[PDB]
Parts: sequence; C-alpha cells; structure tokens
Amino acid sequence: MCGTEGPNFYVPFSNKTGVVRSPFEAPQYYLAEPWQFSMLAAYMFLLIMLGFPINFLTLYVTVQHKKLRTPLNYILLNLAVADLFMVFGGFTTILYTSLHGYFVFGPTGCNLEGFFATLGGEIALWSLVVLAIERYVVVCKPMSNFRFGENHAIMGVAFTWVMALACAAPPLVGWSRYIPEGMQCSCGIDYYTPHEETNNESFVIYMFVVHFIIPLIVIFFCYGQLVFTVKEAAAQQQESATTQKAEKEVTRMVIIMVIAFLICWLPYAGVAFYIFTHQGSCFGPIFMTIPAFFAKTSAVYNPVIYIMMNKQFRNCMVTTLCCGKN
Ligand SMILES: *[C@@H]1O[C@H](CO)[C@@H](O[C@@H]2O[C@H](CO)[C@@H](O[C@@H]3O[C@H](CO[C@@H]4O[C@H](CO)[C@@H](O)[C@H](O)[C@@H]4O)[C@@H](O)[C@H](O[C@H]4O[C@H](CO)[C@@H](O)[C@H](O)[C@@H]4O)[C@@H]3O)[C@H](O)[C@H]2NC(C)=O)[C@H](O)[C@H]1NC(C)=O
Ligand SMILES: *C/C=C(C)/C=C/C=C(C)/C=C/C1=C(C)CCCC1(C)C
Ligand SMILES: CCCCCCCCO[C@@H]1O[C@H](CO)[C@@H](O)[C@H](O)[C@H]1O
Ligand SMILES: CCCCCCCCO[C@@H]1O[C@H](CO)[C@@H](O)[C@H](O)[C@H]1O
Ligand SMILES: *C(=O)CCCCCCCCCCCCCCC
Ligand SMILES: *C(=O)CCCCCCCCCCCCCCC
Repeated sequence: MCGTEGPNFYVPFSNKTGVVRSPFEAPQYYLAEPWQFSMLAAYMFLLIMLGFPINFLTLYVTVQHKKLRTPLNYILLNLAVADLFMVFGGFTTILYTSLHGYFVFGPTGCNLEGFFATLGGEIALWSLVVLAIERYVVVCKPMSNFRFGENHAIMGVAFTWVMALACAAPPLVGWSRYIPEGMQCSCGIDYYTPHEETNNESFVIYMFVVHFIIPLIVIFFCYGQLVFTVKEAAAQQQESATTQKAEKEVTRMVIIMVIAFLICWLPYAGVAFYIFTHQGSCFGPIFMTIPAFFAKTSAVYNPVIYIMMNKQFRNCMVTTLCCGKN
C-alpha cells in the first residue's frame, strides 16, 4: 500500500512511520528534500519569466500591427490568452506553494488553481486542433464556394472554450475531482486514483478518448491532407524554386507542430494509460511531476513554434521592441 489517503487528497508516500500530513496543512519534506521543492520553484520562475513576456508580446504586438489582425490569427491570440491562464493561475500559485512545501491555499484554492490551469492547457490544446482544422479548410478546400472569415474564426475560438469547460468544469461538480499532484504543491485532475464516489474511471476514459484520441486524429488527418495537397501542387510546378522551397518549409513546420503536440500531451496520456492498466503499482511524487513538466513548458515552446517562427509576427515584434523602427 503505496500512499496515504484523506478526504480530498492522496499523498504518494506510506504513513507506516506516522510522518505523513495533509498537503493542505504542513510541509511535505518526507516526499522530497527542501532543495527539490526549491528547484520546482525555480522551474516555475523560469516559465513565468519566459512565458509571460512571450505571450504578452503576442497580444501587444497584435494591438499595434493591423496586418496581424486577420481571422486565421484569432486562434493564435486565443493560444496566448490560454498560456497566460497557465502563467497566472498555475505557475505563480505553484511558485508560492512550492516554497512553503505544500498546498497552502487549501482545498478551495486547489479547485481554483486546478480549474484555471486545466482550463488554460485545454484551451491551448483545442486551439492547436482548431488551427489545424482552419488551415486544412483554407488550403485543401474540401467545401467549394466557401471562404473562411471572421465569423468562423469566432466560432473556432468559442469551440475551444466549450471543449475546455467540458474538461475542467466537471471535477468541480462530481465527475473526477481536483486534488494535489506529485510533490503536492499543484493541483490537477485525479486521473490516477480509483475513486468511485466521483467516478474517476469513466472520466479518464472520456478524457483519453475525447481530449487526446479525437485531437490526435483530427491533427494527423488535417495536416496529413494539407501536406499532400501542397506536395501535389508543387510536383505540378517544379519550374518554380519558390514553390519548391515553400513546400519544404510547410512540410518541416508540420513535422515540428505534430511532434510538439505529442511532447506536450503524450506523457499525461501514456502515464494515465499505464496507471489505468497497472492498478497494483506505486507511483512516486517526482514521477507524477513529469507529465506536468512537459505540458506546462508548452506555455513557452508553443508560442515560439506557432508565433515566433512566423516572419510577420517576428518583424512586428522587433519593430515594437525597437520603439517603431526596422
Ligand atoms: C499519519 O499517521 C499519523 C500517526 O498515526 C497520523 O497522526 C496522528 O493523528 C492523530 C489524530 O488522528 C493524532 O492524535 C491526536 O493527538 C492530539 C494532540 O496531542 C497529543 O499529545 C501527546 C502528549 O499528551 C503527544 O505525545 C502526541 O504526539 C500528541 O501531540 C490530541 O488532541 C488528540 O486527542 C483527541 O482525539 C482522540 C481521538 O482520536 C481522543 O483520544 C482524545 O480524547 C481527544 O479527543 C489525538 O489523540 C496523533 O497525535 C497524530 N500523530 C502524529 C505522530 O502526528 C496522521 O494523521 C496520519 N496522516 C494522515 C494524512 O492521515
Ligand atoms: C499544470 C497542469 C496542467 C495544465 C495539466 C493539465 C492536464 C490535462 C488537461 C490532462 C488531460 C489528460 C488526462 C487527464 C488523461 C488523458 C490524456 C489527457 C492529456 C487528455
Ligand atoms: C515570490 C514569492 C515568495 C513566496 C514566499 C514564501 C513564504 C514561505 O513561508 C515559510 O513557510 C514555512 C513552511 O516550510 C514556514 O515554516 C514559515 O512560517 C515561512 O517562513
Ligand atoms: C501528419 C503530418 C505528417 C507529415 C508527413 C511528412 C511527409 C514526409 O515526406 C518527406 O518530406 C520531406 C520534406 O520535404 C522530403 O524531403 C522527403 O523526401 C519526403 O518523403
Ligand atoms: C525603443 O527602441 C527602446 C529600446 C531600449 C533602449 C534602452 C537599452 C537598454 C539595454 C540594456 C538592457 C539590460 C537590462 C537588464 C536589467 C537587469
Ligand atoms: C531595438 O532597438 C531595441 C533593442 C534593445 C533590447 C536589449 C536586450 C535585453 C535582453 C535582456 C535579458 C535579461 C534577462 C533577465 C531579466 C530580468
């Protein structure tokens, strides 16, 4: 018997020596050394110092440069807003709790932090799904006499917030729950404890199918097609060096986007899967931190990939940072 249970928590450490405490009430220095808690705090400090400016710039530069305010770009603004929910709801809270060594804000703060952080990563997740749908439509043109505009972009944004509420809301009201994870300083969905009163088993199956498998299939299909169309069109135009280079660029970027999506979400999905099919196994606190490390760090690498590497935004940002010149 692997940990210690409580009304709203599961500490991943045995209480045979009697030292375990509520992660809402006292430090967890028997799970991990104080310096490891400090390193958690350092890592959140890094993600704030990099994630805040990068995502805030994205919004600010868009306010200063008319060329960026196209409808295809609305979902990338949405991505930056989501990243900021993670920065201000998640990372700042965890910086604070890590340096106490436990979730000092108690079970209500655990629901708050877990909600805003989960909502953030989920809006981001679906933003990358919708962007792939939007680009597939625009390029592969699978419905004739259709022109992607403002209206559709608004719907895409609204859809991400609905899908994210469908993940983040139910654990506030009975289906799964928010409890402290890993080192017990951040809160997330209880995806690893069988907890029949809240129906954790069904919620994890729903999450895995609807919020991981569906996303992954939609992304592979949409970008799979997009690459096919672009490569077919370029083979029909080998006289153009331009078209050939654009085809190489599009293909490389699609590979990077798809790999980035897997890096971000496969660890949560794989760990959840392994735990679901190996219910007689202990999982320690550092191990349970790894999925979060991969997901949370996307609040930096997603805007680098989707925004910073796009040359329109990059010019405007330099201009904005250099007070109006270049
Ligand atoms: C992990 O495992 C530990 C050990 O089992 C648990 O910690 C114990 O929790 C219990 C309560 O569930 C604690 O018992 C209470 O002690 C209170 C404090 O006073 C004690 O004073 C004596 C000196 O007289 C000291 O030697 C003790 O160490 C205590 O400090 C006391 O207020 C209280 O008594 C009241 O309730 C009991 C009923 O439970 C009645 O007997 C009594 O009439 C009165 O109403 C308890 O006796 C115990 O002290 C804790 N032990 C330690 C080592 O911390 C953790 O809770 C477990 N963790 C999790 C997360 O579940
Ligand atoms: C800081 C922690 C965050 C932002 C964690 C968010 C976690 C998710 C949205 C994870 C969802 C998943 C499961 C709970 C299991 C099935 C696979 C996922 C990725 C959909
Ligand atoms: C940038 C934000 C800084 C966060 C300030 C963290 C304050 C930590 O608070 C400390 O927590 C200990 C628990 O291990 C307590 O014993 C002490 O009372 C307290 O000094
Ligand atoms: C779901 C997204 C999958 C993208 C499929 C990538 C197709 C790999 O195809 C490769 O693309 C390279 C870049 O032009 C070429 O240099 C290789 O010769 C070509 O086979
Ligand atoms: C508009 O063009 C404004 C550009 C900024 C001009 C000032 C340049 C100062 C560069 C020094 C950066 C060091 C900051 C580190 C502080 C710890
Ligand atoms: C255009 O003319 C303006 C360019 C000036 C930018 C100066 C470069 C600043 C780099 C700062 C990194 C410091 C990290 C620590 C922050 C507290």
